[PDB]
Amino acid sequence: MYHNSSQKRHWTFSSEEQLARLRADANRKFRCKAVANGDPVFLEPHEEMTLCKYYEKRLLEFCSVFKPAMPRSVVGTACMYFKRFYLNNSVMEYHPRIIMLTCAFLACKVDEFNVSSPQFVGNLRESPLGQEKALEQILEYELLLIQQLNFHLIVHNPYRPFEGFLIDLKTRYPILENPEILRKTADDFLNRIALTDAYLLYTPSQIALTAILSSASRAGITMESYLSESLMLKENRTCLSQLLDIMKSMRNLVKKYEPPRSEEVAVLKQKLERCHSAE
Amino acid sequence: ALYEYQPLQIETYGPHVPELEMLGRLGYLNHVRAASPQDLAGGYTSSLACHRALQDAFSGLFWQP
Amino acid sequence: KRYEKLDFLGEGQFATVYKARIVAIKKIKDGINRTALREIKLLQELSHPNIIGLLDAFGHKSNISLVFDFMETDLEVIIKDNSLVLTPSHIKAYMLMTLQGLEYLHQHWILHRDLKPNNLLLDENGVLKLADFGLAKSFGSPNRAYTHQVVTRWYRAPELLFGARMYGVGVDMWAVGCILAELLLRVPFLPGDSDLDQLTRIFETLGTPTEEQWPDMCSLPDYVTFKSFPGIPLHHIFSAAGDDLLDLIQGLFLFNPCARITATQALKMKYFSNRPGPTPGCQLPRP
Ligand SMILES: CC(C)c1cnn2c(NCc3ccccc3)cc(N[C@@H](CO)[C@H](O)CO)nc12
Repeated sequence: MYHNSSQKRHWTFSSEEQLARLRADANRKFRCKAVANGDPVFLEPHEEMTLCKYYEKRLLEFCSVFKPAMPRSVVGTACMYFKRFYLNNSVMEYHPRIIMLTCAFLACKVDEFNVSSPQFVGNLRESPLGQEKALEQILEYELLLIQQLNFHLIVHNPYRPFEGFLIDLKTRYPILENPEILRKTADDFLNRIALTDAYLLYTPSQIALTAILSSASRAGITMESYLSESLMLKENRTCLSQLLDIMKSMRNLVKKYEPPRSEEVAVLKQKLERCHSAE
Repeated sequence: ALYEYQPLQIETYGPHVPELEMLGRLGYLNHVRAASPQDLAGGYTSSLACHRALQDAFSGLFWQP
Repeated sequence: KRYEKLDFLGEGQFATVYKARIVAIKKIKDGINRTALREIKLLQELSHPNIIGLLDAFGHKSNISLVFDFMETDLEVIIKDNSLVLTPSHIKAYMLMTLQGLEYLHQHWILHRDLKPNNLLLDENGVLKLADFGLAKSFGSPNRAYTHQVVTRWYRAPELLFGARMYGVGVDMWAVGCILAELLLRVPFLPGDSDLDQLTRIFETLGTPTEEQWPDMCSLPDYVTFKSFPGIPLHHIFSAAGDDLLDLIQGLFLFNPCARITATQALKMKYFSNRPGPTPGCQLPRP
């Protein structure tokens, strides 16, 4: 359950500044390690973030065409693994190309989605020798990924809270006739929400409700009476204000999201490849 | 020293979830899929799925990091 | 690494358990074993005095070992110990700790699916903890399919033996009942030699259920009809069992899984709120 989960306890952070602090600390730690081992080679934390966003989208693409059809919970778990790993790890130490595949592999194991390793590597668009080497690398990195998650493998995704909210709307909010039409847009918002750092800053229930009410607002449907009446927030004024502020901040997070620019992505990918080959 | 039952006190940080056996009369079960006879035979009811979904929806909705 | 090896503790289908410094280490192209991952992922999200606590996990490449607190004994050693008297208070205390752990587990929508006396561990203070979550799984989702070859055969619920793919807390509750029976008789209650033999023993002891006590029994995939055994009345099986204990046993052994008492319902029964009270942990028998 989320309310006593490790995700709530250790992987929900106070602000974007805290996440930036962690990522900058990881970047500087790799810089110090590389200098001690024996500069323009290194990537800046914003370049690390651009590469991480690009490779998270690559992870989404890998999980989208994965055969057999990977459940959405597994995909969300894998993306959360990717975000958590690169919170405290540099892409220059561990390549995101292999780390994302290891995230998908571990998520498939953790979310009880049974796929054999040959079946997993068959989903890559490479020669079988490349698939064998990729499987080897994934096996090398699986325990490392598990350790870097602090052995917190259960990920609470917004999808089941979203379904529960839809049930509650269909039950206790008759004025929202046919809440199902709010699904797709909300789902779309969910996808966009997943691109940001929201999953590290907000509860799955808050994310699901924010998506639902953003979809409702986009539909010309005003339903904070759901919050005040059905959720009994008319009593605790501060609770309703805090929930509204949380949803506003999450919508702002979605607003100020810029996808990685492919022209910048090529330069950063070449820089990262030089980082890995040189070390 | 006799034993007295005490309900588990697990703070949810969210709205109250209706009781599992109350779900049918409040109309929640009209919006979840009905359990098949073989599902019922094993002890699985649509009330379980509905209760789990509602609990997930309400869990930590008011919690702030 | 940091742990030595002191004493071999056990050996199962997936792992071997030894002692170290006290803690217990469970050493387990497919990668890290899914049983160890399931145990880690479930025990990291659970915190209750009657559930085993995972303390560490380590390995190399695809190898993995889990670290738990050292548990002094298990319920199987207690039951098989001919020199220990299992007073009604001792049985009540064991059943109470088991049910409290199971209630906590079930509110978090996880089934143990391996309940048996040797998976119920006891420490030197007498606290019973459910252990061996290598087969435990989360329940409450229609789209998650399960396999019916779960739980040891002697403690397998009849709906499992009939091939129930989807099931709830009853599969644990039935095992609980079996454990209770094994507590009362000091021998395995229904020691079947096969799934057919297990079902035969269940129906010959408790009577063959009909549709009235199990409305959809004929819908389970591997459902096999049996001769209508009258069933030995429960007061003859357990001669020294009071009416409240008989009510608890009957509730745990109801053939209908839905009607079978949940952990919360079992804990609310008069048997637990009755004289004598459950034994405190400091006085529970130790072998
Ligand atoms: C591993 C950890 C939970 C763990 C921690 N203690 N423990 C014990 N101690 C009870 C005991 C038994 C014999 C002699 C001395 C003490 C048995 C056991 N058994 C394993 C198999 O060995 C079973 O699967 C249930 O865990 N697993 C564990």
